[PDB]
Amino acid sequence: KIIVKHVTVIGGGLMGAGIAQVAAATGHTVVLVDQTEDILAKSKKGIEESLRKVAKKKFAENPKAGDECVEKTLSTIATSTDAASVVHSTDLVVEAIVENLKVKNELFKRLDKFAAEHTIFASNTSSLQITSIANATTRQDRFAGLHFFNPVPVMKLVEVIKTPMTSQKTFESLVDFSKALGKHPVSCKDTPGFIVNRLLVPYLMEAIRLYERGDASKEDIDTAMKLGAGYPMGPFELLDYVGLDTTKFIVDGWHEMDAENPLHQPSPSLNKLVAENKFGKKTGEGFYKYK
Amino acid sequence: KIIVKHVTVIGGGLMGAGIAQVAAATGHTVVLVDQTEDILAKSKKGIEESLRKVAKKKFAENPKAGDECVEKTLSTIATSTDAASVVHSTDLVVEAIVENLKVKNELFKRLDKFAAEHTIFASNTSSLQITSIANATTRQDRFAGLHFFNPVPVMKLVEVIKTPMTSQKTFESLVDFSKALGKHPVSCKDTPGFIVNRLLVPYLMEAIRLYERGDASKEDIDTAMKLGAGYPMGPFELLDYVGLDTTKFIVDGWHEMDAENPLHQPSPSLNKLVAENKFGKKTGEGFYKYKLE
Ligand SMILES: NC(=O)C1=CN([C@@H]2O[C@H](COP(=O)(O)OP(=O)(O)OC[C@H]3O[C@@H](n4cnc5c(N)ncnc54)[C@H](O)[C@@H]3O)[C@@H](O)[C@H]2O)C=CC1
Ligand SMILES: NC(=O)C1=CN([C@@H]2O[C@H](COP(=O)(O)OP(=O)(O)OC[C@H]3O[C@@H](n4cnc5c(N)ncnc54)[C@H](O)[C@@H]3O)[C@@H](O)[C@H]2O)C=CC1
Repeated sequence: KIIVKHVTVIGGGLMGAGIAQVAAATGHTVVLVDQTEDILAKSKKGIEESLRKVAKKKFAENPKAGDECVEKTLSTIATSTDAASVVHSTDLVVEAIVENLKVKNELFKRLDKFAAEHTIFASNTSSLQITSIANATTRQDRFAGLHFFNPVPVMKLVEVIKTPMTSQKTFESLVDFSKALGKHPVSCKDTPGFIVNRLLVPYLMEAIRLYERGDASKEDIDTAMKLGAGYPMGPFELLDYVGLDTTKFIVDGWHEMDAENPLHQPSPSLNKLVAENKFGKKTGEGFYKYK
Repeated sequence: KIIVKHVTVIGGGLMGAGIAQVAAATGHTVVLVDQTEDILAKSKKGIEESLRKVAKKKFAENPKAGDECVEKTLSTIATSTDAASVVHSTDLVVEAIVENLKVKNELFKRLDKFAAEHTIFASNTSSLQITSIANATTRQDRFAGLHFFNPVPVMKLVEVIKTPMTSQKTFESLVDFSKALGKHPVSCKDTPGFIVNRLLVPYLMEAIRLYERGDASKEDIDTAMKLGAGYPMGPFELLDYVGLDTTKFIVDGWHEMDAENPLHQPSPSLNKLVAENKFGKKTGEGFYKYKLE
């Protein structure tokens, strides 16, 4: 097997930046790739701010060390706008770009030609068949899914998705990498939603339908699941937290893929909110109003 | 508005005993009912041990204070083998007996004749229609669902279920009663599973199906839902904790009422474990094996 040490993270967004941060914090050499220097500048600025917010609490008694820890970590992250020039000798590519299949395949189709031989390709996609991306390359045995959770530097869970073509050597290498990141890896096949979303999303939809049906108020439903099932957030609070458009996107995906299943049936309420651009906390309004 | 002060709890099992315990601990006069004096003696004993357990943890700094507390609560809990003998002067009847429609209807049909005019009737049932049970009486305006969660003394939620016939006054009085118990009441129509089970159970079934399908292990699924969704228990640990039989029962009912619905298709693994009489922590084994206490 291979020991991941040099990591190429493509996409410096919410997830990408988090992945690059944890990898660098855990002693991996990292190259963050995005489209423009400005995007990268902002992504790396965000990483630094996050690292400092932590350090100020952990190195309160010794601020010098705190600053070093931060510097050392940032210096271990490099940036580039050209993935091709970076993967020649990288051990792992973790892609977290726009959730679009075409764009993704083109990206990997191209990288497969420049990446080293031992290089492993992994996607952090939520609503896309890992296999539907692996096939865009001739490296399916070194291709898998590595699904993280927001906020990456906080959430310890990582889903290691193995396709029917993924090597066992590749799998274990990702399992070892996950642990080196200080994460707790779980295994799942390349099935829609993998584990978490597959069981969480349809339940969130069910909560909306119960409400749309007029069986109870959103407030009581949230209170019920928090006090009755011990959940951290009620379904509607959580829905606004993960983004209503983000959810709709995943459900429609499963609806088209299987318009017969009652769990993926569209929701008038959900659609309306998204329509009128009310996506949740990231807009100040979803099922509830914030800020 | 008549404020519930005297409560008759019918059924001294897991749920009724807890309801009785909480009502008694919050200043309500209580009468616990069950088939025999032994069952009752044992139920009340389980309530004492539960009280003494919390006492030795709340009154560590003064064991005597704890003793007084426990004794006071325990004393406000009378016991009777026939509820008909005390409902003529009770404000609320909370039933928590075997989950069987006919047995429940028979019970309430008879009590309807002894209960004071103002007395409210409430069932803690998880799978039966409150309306079905209410129509066993001629007191539907004073009939409703009052659904608790195990362990009752700990779970703060209570679902107040209103049938199309339940009166606003009956509803409000149960809402006030819930708060008086120190619980947080939520409202729901008389629909299958009300709020919690309707959203929880189908999810547990999906968990089993994902596993049976072989997409992931039970262990990984539990880890994933705990770390990924922040749940206190993975679905399989929760299934064993609430009872596999208890779960299968609720689902067969929904499947029965709508056999074409995919959400209620039975689970081979679930039926098998239940068939092997492996009901979870109850029997020392469910999806996981537990250390026989
Ligand atoms: N939003 C979430 O909480 C989670 C999302 N995901 C998945 O992670 C991926 C990342 O989504 P987010 O970080 O939230 O989105 P984001 O939009 O915040 O970040 C994506 C980044 O990708 C860049 N990008 C787009 N196309 C590119 C290309 N061809 N080459 C290089 N960079 C490109 C964008 O400039 C942007 O900075 C998606 O595949 C999504 O399904 C996975 C788990 C959780
Ligand atoms: N077990 C659970 O977690 C939950 C159960 N429930 C519901 O609450 C009810 C209570 O169930 P559990 O406490 O679990 O069962 P249980 O079997 O532990 O207790 C039921 C008690 O009812 C008594 N009983 C049966 N027929 C009777 C009659 N005619 N008169 C008086 N007592 C009679 C039994 O002797 C027994 O002590 C059921 O309807 C159930 O669906 C509701 C919420 C949660």
